[PDB]
Amino acid sequence: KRKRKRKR
Amino acid sequence: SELPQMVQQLNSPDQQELQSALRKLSQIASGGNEQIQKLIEAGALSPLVKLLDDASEEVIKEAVWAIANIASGNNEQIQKLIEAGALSPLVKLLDDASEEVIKEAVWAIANIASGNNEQIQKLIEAGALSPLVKLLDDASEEVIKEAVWAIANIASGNNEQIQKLIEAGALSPLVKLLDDASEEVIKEAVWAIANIASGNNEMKQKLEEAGALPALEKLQSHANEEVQKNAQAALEAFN
Repeated sequence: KRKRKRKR
Repeated sequence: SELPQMVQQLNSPDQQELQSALRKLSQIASGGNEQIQKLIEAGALSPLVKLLDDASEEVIKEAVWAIANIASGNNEQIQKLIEAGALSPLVKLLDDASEEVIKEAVWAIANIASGNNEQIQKLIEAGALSPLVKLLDDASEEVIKEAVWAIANIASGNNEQIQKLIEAGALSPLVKLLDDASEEVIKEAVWAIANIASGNNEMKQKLEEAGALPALEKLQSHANEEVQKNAQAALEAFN
């Protein structure tokens, strides 16, 4: 399992 | 500094004053969770969400950029964004005339989906799955890049949520994205499939039926070392 924020 | 006046200026009929407030607000929203908390304590979220139903596409674009940055906060901050009613205006925007607005709305949804499973469930109830799956083939590689990210985060939810994602038809476009022209898209699609591969045997059966196994195996002969490794890890997570 892997959750990640979409950052810039 | 003067956050309540800028929040008030979010309701200003003068678009110059409004955009000035939106720019200041957006700079705070991208300054980390302590800065996002200051936006929350100033009651910025409800006026912000209300701008998604605005005549100016540029104001919508600016407000979604700020929402996407607030959605990158902690789970409690994401919850405040949902309570402000952000989900429905964001989901409606996945069918907007502007590609740049779609990109940001998918970015905001991807950040909301990086929250807990209750927040993933809220996205599912707002009907985000069908328009997100629809976007897995919508022309722009940059839009697909956003959509896969959102789906990968949703795929890390509980089995009922993964099943809802499979019911929305996510598997066939995801498997096709394992052979996409973009290397970044492939990595993202592998991540999404590896998350689906994680869980119960009913979801694994569905992946096998979609043709994820030869598509993952073909990636074991990909030039990129990290892609080969992730594809192998996805096949390991399946076995």
